[PDB]
Amino acid sequence: ELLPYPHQLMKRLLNRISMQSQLIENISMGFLDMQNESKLPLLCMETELERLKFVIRSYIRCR
Amino acid sequence: NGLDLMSSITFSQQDTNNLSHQEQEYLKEYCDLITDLKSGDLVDIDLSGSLVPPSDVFIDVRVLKDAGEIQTEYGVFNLIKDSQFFVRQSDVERLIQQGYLQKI
Amino acid sequence: FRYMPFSPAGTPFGFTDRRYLTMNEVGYVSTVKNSEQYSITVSFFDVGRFREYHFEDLFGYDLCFLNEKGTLFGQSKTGQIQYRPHDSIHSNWTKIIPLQAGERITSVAATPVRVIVGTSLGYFRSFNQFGVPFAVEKTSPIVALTAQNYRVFSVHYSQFHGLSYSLSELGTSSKRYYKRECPLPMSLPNDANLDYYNFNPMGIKSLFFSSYGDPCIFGSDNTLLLLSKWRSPEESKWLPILDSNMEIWKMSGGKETTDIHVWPLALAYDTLNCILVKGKHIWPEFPLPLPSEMEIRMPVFVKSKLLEENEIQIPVSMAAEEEYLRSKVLSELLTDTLENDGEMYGNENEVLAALNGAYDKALLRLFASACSDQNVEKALSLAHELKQDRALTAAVKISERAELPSLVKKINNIREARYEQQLK
Amino acid sequence: ISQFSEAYNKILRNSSSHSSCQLVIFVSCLNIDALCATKMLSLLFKKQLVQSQIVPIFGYSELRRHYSQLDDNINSLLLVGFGGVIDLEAFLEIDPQEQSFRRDIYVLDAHRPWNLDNIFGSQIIQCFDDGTVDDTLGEQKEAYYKLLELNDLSKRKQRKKQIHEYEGVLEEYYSQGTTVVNSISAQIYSLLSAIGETNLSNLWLNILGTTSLDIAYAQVYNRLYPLLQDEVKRLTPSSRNSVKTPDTLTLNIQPDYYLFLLRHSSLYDSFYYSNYVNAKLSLWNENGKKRLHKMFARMGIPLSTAQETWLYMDHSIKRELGIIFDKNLDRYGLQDIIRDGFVRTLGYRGSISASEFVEALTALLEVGNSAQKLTNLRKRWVSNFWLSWDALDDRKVELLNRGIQLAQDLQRAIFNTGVAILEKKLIKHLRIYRLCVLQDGPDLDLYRNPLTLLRLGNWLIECCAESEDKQLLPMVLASIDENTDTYLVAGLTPRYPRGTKKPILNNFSMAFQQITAETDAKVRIDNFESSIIEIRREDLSPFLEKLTLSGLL
Amino acid sequence: LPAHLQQTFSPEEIQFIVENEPIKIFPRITWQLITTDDKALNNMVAMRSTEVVLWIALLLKQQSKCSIVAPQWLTTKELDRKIQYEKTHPDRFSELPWNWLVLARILFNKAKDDFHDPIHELRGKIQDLREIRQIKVLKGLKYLNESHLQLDNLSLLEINELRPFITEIMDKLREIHTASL
Repeated sequence: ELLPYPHQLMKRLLNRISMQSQLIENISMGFLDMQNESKLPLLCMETELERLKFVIRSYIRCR
Repeated sequence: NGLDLMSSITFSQQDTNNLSHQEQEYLKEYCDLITDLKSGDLVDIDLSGSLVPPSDVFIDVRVLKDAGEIQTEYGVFNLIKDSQFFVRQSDVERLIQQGYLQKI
Repeated sequence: FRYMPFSPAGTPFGFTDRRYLTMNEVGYVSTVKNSEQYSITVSFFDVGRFREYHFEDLFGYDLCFLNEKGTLFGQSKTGQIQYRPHDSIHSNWTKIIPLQAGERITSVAATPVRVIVGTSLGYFRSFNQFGVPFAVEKTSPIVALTAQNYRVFSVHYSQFHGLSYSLSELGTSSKRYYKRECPLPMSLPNDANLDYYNFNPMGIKSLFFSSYGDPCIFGSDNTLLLLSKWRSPEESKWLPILDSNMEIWKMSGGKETTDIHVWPLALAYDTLNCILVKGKHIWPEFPLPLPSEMEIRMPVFVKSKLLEENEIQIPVSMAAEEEYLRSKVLSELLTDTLENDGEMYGNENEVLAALNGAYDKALLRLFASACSDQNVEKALSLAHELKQDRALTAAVKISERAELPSLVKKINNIREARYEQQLK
Repeated sequence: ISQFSEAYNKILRNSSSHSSCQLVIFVSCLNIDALCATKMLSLLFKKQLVQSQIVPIFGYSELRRHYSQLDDNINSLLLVGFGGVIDLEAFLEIDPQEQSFRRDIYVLDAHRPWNLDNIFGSQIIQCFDDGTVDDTLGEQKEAYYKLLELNDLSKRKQRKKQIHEYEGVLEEYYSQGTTVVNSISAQIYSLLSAIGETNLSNLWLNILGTTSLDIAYAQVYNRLYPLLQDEVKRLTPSSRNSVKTPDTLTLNIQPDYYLFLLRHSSLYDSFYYSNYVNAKLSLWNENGKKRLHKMFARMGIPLSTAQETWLYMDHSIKRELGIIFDKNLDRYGLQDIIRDGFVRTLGYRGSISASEFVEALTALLEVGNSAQKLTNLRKRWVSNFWLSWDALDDRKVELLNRGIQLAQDLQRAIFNTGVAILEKKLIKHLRIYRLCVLQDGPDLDLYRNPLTLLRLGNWLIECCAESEDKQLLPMVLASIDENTDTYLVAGLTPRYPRGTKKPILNNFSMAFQQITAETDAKVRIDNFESSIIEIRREDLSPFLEKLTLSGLL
Repeated sequence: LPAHLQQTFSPEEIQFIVENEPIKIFPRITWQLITTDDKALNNMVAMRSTEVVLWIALLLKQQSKCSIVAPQWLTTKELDRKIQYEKTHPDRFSELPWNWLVLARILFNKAKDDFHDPIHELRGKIQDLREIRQIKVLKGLKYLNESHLQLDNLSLLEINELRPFITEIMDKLREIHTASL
């Protein structure tokens, strides 16, 4: 049977998934303008948000 | 539910596409309702596909049976006929379900 | 005595046609023999930092040393040397070292600003990074070399007296000597084992410098020796902070095999890097072994007492004595390093705070055992070794629980004496 | 001028972003060595983590419709062996735009005639000039160098003749036949060794491409007999056998034969291509179909233990041929059989050498599938190319044998008609060459794709590989399957019976410029390799009349 | 609306909950990681352990600038003592690493050519232990009571494999027991 939707924590991180998407939004663009080096810190940040974004994608569909 | 020219639910079972044409208004009332569920989310989360979890970040993909220029967003990939790619992960999800790229 | 060519962390040929020329924290250099020449292949652990390369050996070099800027090669028979930098900006240079009748080059060394070449007759020829000679010195015959930055550390061994070591610094003004041929306490040795003894007459497996400025040596006796306080000759002594036999015995369960040796690679502030070699030979061959890390342990145990109390396990009470000896040596060296050289990584204060807390905590376990056996006098001497002021407060509570009111007042006299000295 | 480590780091920083900064490489499918060079370059770009785009192009006229129409911010174009002869900068206009230019291609041309503009006067064409040719026409330091800038009535008159003196040395040059002097396997593998990446798969890969040129030339890989030897010893994985390891891909050496694909199978269909070897001696059918029956049916060839006898205890018989042909050595002296060769294994799954391995790649590239038919013919060869490129994994096993069983009928197909055109006796030595026109036979469909045609010539150049102590000239064939008489006519090379002293490359491409320059009356050079052109039916007869008098050798 | 695999997990996400556990590495390289669960370090020092999450280290191995240490029970001299405590105990399984089967399969793709002689030994010493578990599971389900079971030490994988049938047999027999009264 259905369980109570814990809305309080969800919106608390739903702000967070907006923020780091905007954090990488500028800092890539700052890396393009400084390009006339390290390709580590971009790729990890790109995959980490969407994996958490993947989890709630299933989580609301089963509702 | 809308990934590439949604309202073309044509070229699809014409002998029963008049059958479910009485059900199309039922069908499109899912489709209209599924649009506002895509927009009524306060942030942009995909609800169109991508159900299998991702594993890696670099995937070799080949193409066939397709032509033209598509993918105006996220950088144009310039799809020529029968020519493979080697790209990142999140881009091809809207094209594999579209059915243009073929093999992972 | 026969003067054999020595190399840092080198392995002999054995029954094969390939061996390791040198081995360090940067990587390893090996050679492969073919039909008409030799082939030098250089592989690294950090593939992402430097570019792996290889070349054919037409001259037949048998000596090699590796540092963070280049690779130096040397021929013991013809005296021809060659330095190859990893960058394409610097050009290669070749020069022939003059050698007399019966003279063979035994050990080489390289730094980015100076080149050190040692021979069997004791000729000390030093070059710069371009090949220009500076001075020619006549000293004792050098059999082993190691260097980090400026320092030159040579092990000397003559025909009659032998077994000595020197320590120097190649400064901008003049060459300064800190030690002038002091005796080495390394133990000499009294088929894999037979063939290794001929190629390596002194049994020196490997030698390198630590990351905190102290010279380390690893002889045939498998005891890690640490030279502490090398800047002052009044308090310079060797410290055996690690014993091989004790570490293998405790981790395995309480047994002791023969085919599992410990080859040293590097020491970077917490553990000794090693390669687990399993087999009959004491030297590794070609598979790619994974690097392991062994926790540092003081060799203080009994053998009959461990069998009666039973991977072999050590109890609480017995481990408090070993923890006290390990923490006392490490805290003294870390304190003198920061007050003279400063920080190197930026996190030395958190390591020092955690080490000093575990030092006072381990002493309280021995302090509690002395109160249980009614030895009030032994408990008095243990209270003076505490450093932190909060440890003295905890000693009062252990004394009151053990019903010793006279021991309580003795702790307070130590507290009043330290406060008076602090205000002077 | 291009040091090998430098271009790699230079092309690294130019496109290493996580966007559409896409560098794209081009490759022909009409050559086997063209493939294997590219495959090893791709995988290191994977582990150097860069985005890419690979497109094959089969036709030289197709290059405009694949590049010059679809470009947005491609700064780094890459290409494998296309423009050693025709200048692409005249073929494709690129105006100078933004000295430190905005888009720079490289080139990996493997051919002998070069183009002076492409090395000297380089501004977008950064060619691979390192220690390849140190004598890049070393007399050129005053010919074009005075052609660039070009009482004076007697002084300039001499100066025009010096230009005319420079004109002749640019006239005899740019008038040579072509080959490949050094394989593209040789260059990039040497480049990676300057970087220093140790994988035996690379060492398995680079030797494949140079093995492909064993049937086109001789002394090119005869220089590489040391460079095969040192690397397999310097990259020694093991001194012991260290047996029963399913992995680790051990590398060895074992002798092997011109009689081919034996370790895969068929000492049965060896009987045909043993007679190929006797076609190298003095016959094609007659004496051999007696003569083979001293050396072969000595053992009846079984059904079950022939999985074991011509797999395993043929080592008693390879020894026996080894102790047969040692006494056929001072007496027969025919040294087309014993060869050093190279082999590999997989731990299990049989021993597979590289001699037969290039054979499967050729046939599997062939089969395995107005102006409306050529489009649906050109879409085939790109597609069936693609299923050969992924043949270099372990993941293809039960498709690997598919080409194998395909190969041992295609030769049985090609020999079925070669014996016909001999017995028809339609080879005519007119004066210079010999001409043969396969007007019509059976099974004409397997002659559209040109990779079979060089093999048919490779069988046909060896029927005339007897003594022939005058007129060592190869042939020109003719065949037609499709409408309007397309006629993919081609030329061959003369051959040596293992005695190249004379400089025999080709004379036809010099004449191929001539006939194409005359009237433009439906002649085509749209196919890539210059050794193949097309002709019309009413033009092949005035073709030869222009050729029997124009003696340009 | 999946409508395909709803009552259980598919086998592609059971690895997804285990990849988010940390292990130890041997680093090599020198801002860096701001990944909301990061612990980015400074210029990192080799020859030392660090609890690092798994999935970033696999990505760190494709660019090949680090190395992995195996966990402490992944030697052949350790697994043998597991096979004796079970062969004397047919009642249940004794001692379990709890995620062992999915842990090895990730560890056999450029995480195997690092360790000291594990080929022709380790796959020997694992695939035996898979069936010995599942031989034990066949005797257990024959002993099925009503509404009370004893599974003490099971991997997550068999739990994803016993699952979609063990429900509806005992559920369908739950009807005939309960609807009888």
